[PDB]
Amino acid sequence: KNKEEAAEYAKLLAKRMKEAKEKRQEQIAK
Amino acid sequence: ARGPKKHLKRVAAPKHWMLDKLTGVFAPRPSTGPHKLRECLPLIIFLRNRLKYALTGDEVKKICMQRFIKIDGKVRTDITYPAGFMDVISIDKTGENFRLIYDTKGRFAVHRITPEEAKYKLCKVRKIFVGTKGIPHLVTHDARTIRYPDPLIKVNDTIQIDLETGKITDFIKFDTGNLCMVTGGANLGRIGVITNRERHPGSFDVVHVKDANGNSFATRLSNIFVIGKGNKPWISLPRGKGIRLTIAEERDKRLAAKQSSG
Amino acid sequence: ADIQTERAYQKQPTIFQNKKRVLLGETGKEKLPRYYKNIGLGFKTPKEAIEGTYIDKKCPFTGNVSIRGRILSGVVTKMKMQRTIVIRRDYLHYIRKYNRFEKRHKNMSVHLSPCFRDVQIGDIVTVGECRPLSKTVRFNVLKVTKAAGTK
Amino acid sequence: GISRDNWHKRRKTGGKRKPYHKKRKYELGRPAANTKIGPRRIHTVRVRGGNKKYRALRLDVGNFSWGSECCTRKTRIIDVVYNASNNELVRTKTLVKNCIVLIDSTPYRQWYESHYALPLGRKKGAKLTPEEEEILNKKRSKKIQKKYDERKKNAKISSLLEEQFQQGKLLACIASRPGQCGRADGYVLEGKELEFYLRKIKARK
Amino acid sequence: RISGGNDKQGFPMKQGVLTHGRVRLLLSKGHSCYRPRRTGERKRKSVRGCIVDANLSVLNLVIVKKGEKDIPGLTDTTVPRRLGPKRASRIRKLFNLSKE
RNA sequence: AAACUGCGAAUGGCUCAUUAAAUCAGUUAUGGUUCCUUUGGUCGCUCGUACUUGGAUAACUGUGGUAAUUCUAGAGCUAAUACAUGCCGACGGGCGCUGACCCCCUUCGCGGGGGGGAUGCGUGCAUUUAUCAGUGGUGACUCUAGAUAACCUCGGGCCGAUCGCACGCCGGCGGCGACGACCCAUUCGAACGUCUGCCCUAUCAACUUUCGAUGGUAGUCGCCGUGCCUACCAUGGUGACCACGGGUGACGGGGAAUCAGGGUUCGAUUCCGGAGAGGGAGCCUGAGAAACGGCUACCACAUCCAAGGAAGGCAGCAGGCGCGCAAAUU
Repeated sequence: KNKEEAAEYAKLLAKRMKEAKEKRQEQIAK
Repeated sequence: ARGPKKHLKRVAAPKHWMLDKLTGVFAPRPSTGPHKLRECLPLIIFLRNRLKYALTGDEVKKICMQRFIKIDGKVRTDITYPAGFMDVISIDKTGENFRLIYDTKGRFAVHRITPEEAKYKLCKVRKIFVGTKGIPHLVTHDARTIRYPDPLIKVNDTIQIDLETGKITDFIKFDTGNLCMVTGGANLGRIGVITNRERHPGSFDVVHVKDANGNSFATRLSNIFVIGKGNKPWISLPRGKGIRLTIAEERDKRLAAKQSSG
Repeated sequence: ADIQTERAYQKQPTIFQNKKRVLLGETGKEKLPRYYKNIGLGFKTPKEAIEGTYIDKKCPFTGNVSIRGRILSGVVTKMKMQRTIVIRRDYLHYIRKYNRFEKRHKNMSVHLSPCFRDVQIGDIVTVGECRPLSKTVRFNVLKVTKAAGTK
Repeated sequence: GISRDNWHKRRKTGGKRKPYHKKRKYELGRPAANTKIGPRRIHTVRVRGGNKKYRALRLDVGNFSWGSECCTRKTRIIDVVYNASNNELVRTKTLVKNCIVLIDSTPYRQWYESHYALPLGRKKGAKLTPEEEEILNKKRSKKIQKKYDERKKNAKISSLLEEQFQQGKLLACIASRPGQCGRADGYVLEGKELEFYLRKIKARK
Repeated sequence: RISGGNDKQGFPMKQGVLTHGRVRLLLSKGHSCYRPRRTGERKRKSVRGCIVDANLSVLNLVIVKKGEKDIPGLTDTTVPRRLGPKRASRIRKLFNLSKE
């Protein structure tokens, strides 16, 4: 259970960190 | 007192239980559980007093020990178990499912739901923290500890929980324009859309909510439960649909009914 | 030393003063980094606390106390005992048989930090509630405003 | 018995109160553990909520940190010197928190000599031992001796610390409450705090 | 060996009491001559000391070693042990069994 | 049946003696504490006989003592989710320091740079001390999470030698529960503090501070914040806006009677909070008691006795005596 739940948040953490960097990189120039 | 108390007097019981004066001296003291003593409906007052499946408190025990009642998917044989807001009660013998939802008068309603709707519930978010080895942890209004949630979920939000697995399937954030119900205070049982939230640091916030008919009221931020996104609720609603009628309107609506009869 | 007038060495617990860095650091200057916090309810930290050298643990900005509870205001009455002052609060109490009022007062002891210098006994002080600091002290000075005879 | 109530005192105005209830159990106090110097003796005390405390009655060793070097080791406490609270606690040799005590230095002298590859604490009498010289002058490879040589640039200690290493005992402050957790841990004195504490020891004599 | 006794007033002897008289002691759980009724209860009781004197009504005796003659009422009729061991390891120890 | 083990007996019931910013009521805070149980999380995260470990002791049998008690002694057995001890396995490793030896690039070379590495020492969560950098959150942390050097109490810290029901799949694997577990959160609270509020009295005007009174520094003790206590310092703190002292046929509120409007008087009494168990005091057990249908003393009463001793606590339900103008069924 631990290694299946830890490996699914790591995939869902990557998406939420990636979508939160476009919001910053786009805003700096604009 | 030298320790904790184990009794409850009938006049000291929560008024929305609707207990009469002359049945006894005592009232069921709720067991310790996920919901507070003054904000819960024990199983005995629901099986005996509301549904009238039992006539005495001894008959409630006979129904319970046959393992017929499931509270959110688990069999509870305690007859003073503190069920509360948004819980799902399932009686498989008669094929009935109920959800504990306040009505406009501030009392828990007998709200029957479909077997499909009984597979999930909506839970407010009370606490978020980080535990050992950096694992995020939630704590809800149902005393549910759910780890590894989405990082977009914050305090005062609402999540949807699948009762079979206990995992989050979706969530709604707290923002203006979202539907909500009041779960305490003087507007208890009312449904409306959030319009404003005034912040008082070091004290309690205040949220303004407007009904569908145009009536506006305000509550403390701790008494707000986000139901749906926008105007559309995520759960089925009771008969009154959250609109509080005035006493004159209620009188006219009652008098019009008996004229229809004939 | 002025800073070291007590029997026990006075320091800010958060601050470590013995970082052996280089001989040049010894040659350059000996000024300790200072711990100051932002006691925040819209209040601002005085610059005499960020640039001072006093050691007192019951100060809000540079000590181990938390400000929560009630925010009150009063007039300084006495400055006699070490590092704490006595202020006066005046109010009107309503007697409803006569539909009238009467003047009443309360004397309240508060802690005064060294960051609030040049304060005389005539002026308005804002106080914030904290944990019990002594037998009869529960409040702490958060802002000082000069009296009517302001220079 | 010993109570820690607030209603046996006087009011702020100076008026005598009258108690309305008797002594309760959430108000009790216990006799002090005057932790002395000796082989370890610890007694467990059952406390509110069912938990436990450790009354240390004798202590001999403790965990102490050389903060500048970041070197924490077990060390045998030797003697009790100036106390900031009471100067009576030094004649009876009582260990409490924030007390000035003497500790051995050899665990620190070994780490310094094994890390910087320099002799510290050696007297000027040419004391050489084959084990010590194998610690000090053992031949390393090119890269290891390079990494040791680039390290000797900042391997310097103050003049007050190195004098203490001549007599084999350092001055330390116990930062733990030995009568509540049963152990005496702390830090070695340095810098201006050591300068301050070396004055008031001499001012008592 | 002197294994116990009672004095003339029915009071029993205690091993640790180095006295020939009767002393009052505060007894608790795990003490001889006492049996608490509540958890944590202690009671002060009269108990005689272990030194034998002439103020005793009965004296208990246990024969450590067998001599030559046989008492007509002792050693003659041997009572079989009413119960055997329950624990399997104890059964093995008694009957010199093995792992198989 | 009995007995060992676990849990409860700290709730309920009674009464109103004490108590005058005390209790209590509305309002706040714990970022200053503890918490049996319920609910949820966690429970191969640690690199170091197990196909079952050890000794007893009840019930029972037998011999007894005392005038007397829910008094107990000796002897012969026998169990554990009582009391103790103690592994295997996931276990192959991973990650930090130490690091003899080996390889590559460059310079003519010394040299410089980049790698591989045998051999050893540590490692998880709770405990204690010190240092470092800046996942998530607050109005604000000396918060949570992280890193490093160590520590880790024998009166000792967690890491399951426990029990039931259905029986099976390919000698191995197993499905439902029950009982226990350090910790985190939750529920029931409790405990300390914040602001305002109480009757009569000056024929009570100054009070507190030697014997802590107000504050500072460091510590002891305490579940913790604090003169709670100690040592060393300073001389403070309250008062006609009534302090200090005295009285009260004074438990405090929700409330009751009267009533044009204002007002006056009552509230021992079934709901909420407090206090007590003849008067003081001190404790054991336990998550919780300074418990009294628990224990230990002293003071006042009082019970049985073979005179050696033993046993007491109706302001619980009935009931009796006494007191009274004044109050019901063993």
